Amino acid sequence: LPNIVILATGGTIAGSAATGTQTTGYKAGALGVDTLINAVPEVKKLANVKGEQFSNMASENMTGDVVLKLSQRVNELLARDDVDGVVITHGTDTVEESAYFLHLTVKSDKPVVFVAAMRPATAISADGPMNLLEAVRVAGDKQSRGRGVMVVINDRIGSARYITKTNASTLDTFRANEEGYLGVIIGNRIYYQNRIDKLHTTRSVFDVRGLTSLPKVDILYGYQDDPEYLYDAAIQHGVKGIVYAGMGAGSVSVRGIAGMRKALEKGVVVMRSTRTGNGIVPPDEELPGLVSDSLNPAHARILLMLALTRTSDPKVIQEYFHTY
Amino acid sequence: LPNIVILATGGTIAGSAATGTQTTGYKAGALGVDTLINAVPEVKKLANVKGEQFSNMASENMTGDVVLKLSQRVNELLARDDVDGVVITHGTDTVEESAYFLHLTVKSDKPVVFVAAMRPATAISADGPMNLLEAVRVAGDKQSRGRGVMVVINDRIGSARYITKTNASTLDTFRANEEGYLGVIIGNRIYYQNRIDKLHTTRSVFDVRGLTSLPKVDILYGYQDDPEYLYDAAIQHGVKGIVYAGMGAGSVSVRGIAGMRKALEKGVVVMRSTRTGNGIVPPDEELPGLVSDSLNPAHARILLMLALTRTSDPKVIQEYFHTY
Amino acid sequence: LPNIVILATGGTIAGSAATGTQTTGYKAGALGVDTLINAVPEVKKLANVKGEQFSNMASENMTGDVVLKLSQRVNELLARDDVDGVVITHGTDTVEESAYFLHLTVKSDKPVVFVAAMRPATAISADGPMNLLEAVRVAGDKQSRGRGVMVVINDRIGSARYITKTNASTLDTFRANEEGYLGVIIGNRIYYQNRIDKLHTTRSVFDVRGLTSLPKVDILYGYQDDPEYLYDAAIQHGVKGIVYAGMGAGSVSVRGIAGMRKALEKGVVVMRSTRTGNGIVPPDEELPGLVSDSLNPAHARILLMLALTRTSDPKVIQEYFHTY
Amino acid sequence: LPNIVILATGGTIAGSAATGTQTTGYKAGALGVDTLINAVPEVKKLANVKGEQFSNMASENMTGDVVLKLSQRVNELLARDDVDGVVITHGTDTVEESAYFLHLTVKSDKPVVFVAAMRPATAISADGPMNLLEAVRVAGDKQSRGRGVMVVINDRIGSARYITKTNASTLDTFRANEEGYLGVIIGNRIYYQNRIDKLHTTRSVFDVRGLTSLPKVDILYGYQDDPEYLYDAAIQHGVKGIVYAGMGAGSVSVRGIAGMRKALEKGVVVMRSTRTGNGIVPPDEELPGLVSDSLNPAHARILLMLALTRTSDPKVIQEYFHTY
Ligand SMILES: *[C@](*)(CO)CC[C@@H](N)C(=O)O
Ligand SMILES: *[C@](*)(CO)CC[C@@H](N)C(=O)O
Ligand SMILES: *[C@](*)(CO)CC[C@@H](N)C(=O)O
Ligand SMILES: *[C@](*)(CO)CC[C@@H](N)C(=O)O
Repeated sequence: LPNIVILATGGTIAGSAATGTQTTGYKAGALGVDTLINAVPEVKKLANVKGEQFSNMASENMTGDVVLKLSQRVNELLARDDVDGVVITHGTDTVEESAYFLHLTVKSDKPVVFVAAMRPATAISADGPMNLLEAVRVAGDKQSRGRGVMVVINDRIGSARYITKTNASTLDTFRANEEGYLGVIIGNRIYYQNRIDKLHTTRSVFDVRGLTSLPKVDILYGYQDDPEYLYDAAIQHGVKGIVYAGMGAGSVSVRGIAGMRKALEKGVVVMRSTRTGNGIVPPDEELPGLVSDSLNPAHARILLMLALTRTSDPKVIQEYFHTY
Repeated sequence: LPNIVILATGGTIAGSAATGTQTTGYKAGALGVDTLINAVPEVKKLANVKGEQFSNMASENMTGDVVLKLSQRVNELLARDDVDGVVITHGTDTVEESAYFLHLTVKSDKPVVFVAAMRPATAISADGPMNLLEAVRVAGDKQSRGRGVMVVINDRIGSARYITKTNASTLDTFRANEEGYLGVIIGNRIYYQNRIDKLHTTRSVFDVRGLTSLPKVDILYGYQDDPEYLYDAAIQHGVKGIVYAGMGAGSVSVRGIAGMRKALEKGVVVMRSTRTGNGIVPPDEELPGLVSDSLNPAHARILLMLALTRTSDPKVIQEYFHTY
Repeated sequence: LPNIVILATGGTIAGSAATGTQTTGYKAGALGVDTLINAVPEVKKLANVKGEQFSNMASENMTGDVVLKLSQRVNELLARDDVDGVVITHGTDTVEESAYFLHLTVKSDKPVVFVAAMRPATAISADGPMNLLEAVRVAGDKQSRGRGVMVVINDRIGSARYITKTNASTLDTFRANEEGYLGVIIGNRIYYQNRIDKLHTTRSVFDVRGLTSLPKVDILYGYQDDPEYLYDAAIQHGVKGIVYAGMGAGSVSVRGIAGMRKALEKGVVVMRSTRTGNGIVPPDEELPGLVSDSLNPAHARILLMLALTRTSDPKVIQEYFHTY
Repeated sequence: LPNIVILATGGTIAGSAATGTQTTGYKAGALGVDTLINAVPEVKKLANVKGEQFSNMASENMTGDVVLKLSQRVNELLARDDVDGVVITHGTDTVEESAYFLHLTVKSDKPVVFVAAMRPATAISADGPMNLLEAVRVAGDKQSRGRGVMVVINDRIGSARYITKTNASTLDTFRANEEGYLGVIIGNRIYYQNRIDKLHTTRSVFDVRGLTSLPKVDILYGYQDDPEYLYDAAIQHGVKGIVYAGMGAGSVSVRGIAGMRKALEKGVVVMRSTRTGNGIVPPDEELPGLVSDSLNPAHARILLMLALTRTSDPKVIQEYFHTY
């Protein structure tokens, strides 16, 4: 059997409430990794599992500095011969951020599978148990190698680069509308459909094993009457980059343009993404800053932070966004 | 033959570029309303149309005070016996904000149909001509009455309360994933599917007659390491409300909570929405602020601004969000 | 507390397997209604529940004659002053067929809610318990009256006229891509989004209470090289109607046309639907047969069968398809 | 510039109607290939194009014997030094069938791009011009090689193995809900997202050179009261295979089982697919026949016919279905 380590960080999958009917407002990251493993003994037939408690928090509190530590730990684990893959339990809210970060920084082809749950472990029809079993099956399957970081939940396997939480409260919230899933798990069998056509893991130039923190990047929303003062505030607090969750295709109002101009003059890298949820923000030389390709705001921030650890050259950063 | 006024405000539907191959980075709000009408003469066979140039700008620059005037003009036009419906051409980027605003403030059952286009009028296979023809057909059909404000594009009829631009650059970008479309237009025939189960138009309490400004409301994004200083900034600039495009179901980091607590202490109304794109943000007494129901950040801001013209009572505002 | 009758017919929601990992190939309709009720005792705090075992079969074996009896029993139940609503457990495979049948034949505004499950009751993370709890909540809410027959599963409420099983094996399989959901259930709260703009239940002319059998209607698929002989066979076996799951918008090959013409010559009513899964099959005077509006093949067969109990007039049947 | 052959077969992209408002009921395959090219002269700036009129028919009439000649003609063309890629204009109704056939029989890495249109060439806002332009761009791009056969339309690049017409009449009808698009075309630029993880083209064992016909395979629908006699009919007409567009995960009624048992006894290969539209039909020893993996009925018929040109062994055919 494959040797899989289950690195727990918290989340609803490890969440609990007083009643089985409470599916909201519960406490995330309240249960220990062994408790999750013990709740689904069946996993032992899929692999030799070892639980490790990295953290136990609600993912809304996951921070870059900690995600960095998470990446370094997974790298140490995957470096071992006695480890065939890693399953990371994480909160659903920012799992797309943590997953994409590792997608870009893990220097190994061994499976790295993030797993989450939309209902707490104590809930009626809790999804966590099955999601966990599926994540371990994916992590231990030899066919799962070299596919980049994955997010497993609700019978689906999504690429960290495309998958995103699209719904605030549904079990089937994780989807990649335009890119689909890398594969699915039905009847205890994995069906691989796609291989992402982007750079990742072993072919990524991003290495952070020698860092303890990342460049500061904030996200500003785009909407009617969007204020210039928010750009002022960001610049003033030392951001190194600003990701714009823009209206439509990263379109900018006169006030947004004024703010971006100020940011650029201060050496801040401006990256134009979109608030819409899907699609391409195309290049436009008549607008300030760079464009995020198909990266949504949350994903764009992660890549920009990592990009900033290697260069401040706009052209190099722009190419990164079209290839990662 | 129905009397339809086509009120123009700008957008890509009135956009142009030097070549038929340029579908991005073009000039929005470039063409006059009569140019659009004459480009699709067939609308004249469907109704007695009258073009009126309200404005001609890119929708990223559309502002609340201008939308306020737009709503007042439409209410005025619909009060006339010689006007059966109004079609409003608008840029795609913020049409959902302007459409929802009128959805709440136009006191008439006569059809108010926003229309737009994802490709400029000069582009190969431009969608504007057919979108406009369909919009006029919907506005002039008597079966279209009392349905709330609609947004017509790509053969679909979406409610202003549900429809949103989901893709940065595709023709089929406008969708209401969980709510579907009010109707579709195929083979020159309208197929009505649903009636929205929410308050609007003639049953709305949002009277804006005579107003010349709206309460200031800004939107702050939720993500890993989101900064508390953004809340400080908004508060310092006298916002009356803050809409939070939060992680998951409006989940808040320790920094976001600190920021929200300061806002609430200063009398700012905090509305928790989601950055995910769809779904319900459920009540949670353990978290600060109100919840946006299924309203996304953009729609949430519009409703909060209108709510604030009538009350500052959180309970009344919250009920508005569950009924409008 | 409302009085809710839970009418069981079978399905995976009442399915069993030897192991908790067995999610496919299990036995449907193995557990009794009372076993389902005691399994999720929480339903007892939402309503005064009473179980009734109408049947216990895999829905792939549900038949028109049995659905007729189901509709008749439901009408009987709802006529009682001591019954406020009914929840019907049914297999997922043909639930859209049984649901739409009752949608057209139940002469009452009291809630009729079909409920199902994609995972057997014995599977880990089985969805049945929560689906049933939600179905009862919907059935007993006064706001649920007069919305037509609904299908509740995976936190969603779908109209029997639009909802369909879109995926062979996923929990989120039931969707109405173009029409959306009537509502959703999150955090033990119901959020009603739409009201179907079609005739049903109390406003339907399809009363079948005095019937024991229904007109035979078969469905023939459209594809490259589709054979004429399938039509000859249907005709020879006395079909009164043929529903065509056609290529595109009910397009027909030279062979299909010959088959349809032979059928029409022999007194059979031909209804052209689509194999695509969604959308409108528009009127076309250059093609034989009627068109199914937005009804997919499964739904079209149900409406055609019922239509044939009242008329053989093509003009009348066609209007039914545009209004029901 | 690259040398691209535009091989025309007909379809709505070559359709014509007497007015610009008629988007349905038009005549498909009415315009010649050179006419389409002269309508979008911009293609000549993307490549040196040469039109070839293979046929001019509505795709509902495309037959296996003709598709064989199409595959053989394309193999012939791609073997040439002077042909960098081929764009094939085809009707939308069965393009998924023709495309998947070539996907399995064209032994070249050069781009094979099927293109189509949902609105006739004479229609207002016709999509054909842009679709063709995008198809030529994809066919001539070096980055497009070795991706399997593609279907380009509405700014999307879909794999022949996953793409399907999901809506009877919309412009955005072609989608692969669970698998996404291989890539998208926005702002005259191609954005490749995925590479399908299946066997195709150069790695296919399906040699069809020399064949003038294919084994007969028919499709039968699954629904309540499905008749056993259609199986009898298929058997009587000597079908070599039967694809079952089944209820749910290829579930079978008692009548369907009886019919399948008869077919199997007669040496007919039975393949269980699904009518739902998406998903995996998992293996089940308790049921007759093979399972179609994620292939829908139309795709399954194509693969089964080709599978039968190699063997009748069920085990081998089942493996073809899990790998192609
Ligand atoms: C429970 C559903 O995921 C809530 C968990 C969320 N706050 C998190 O990101 O941990
Ligand atoms: C063209 C497609 O909508 C871009 C127009 C947009 N900037 C606007 O909102 O006007
Ligand atoms: C289990 C998922 O619904 C299979 C049930 C199906 N055969 C039925 O319709 O009963
Ligand atoms: C026009 C839209 O595709 C109709 C074409 C269709 N009948 C075909 O397959 O050719």
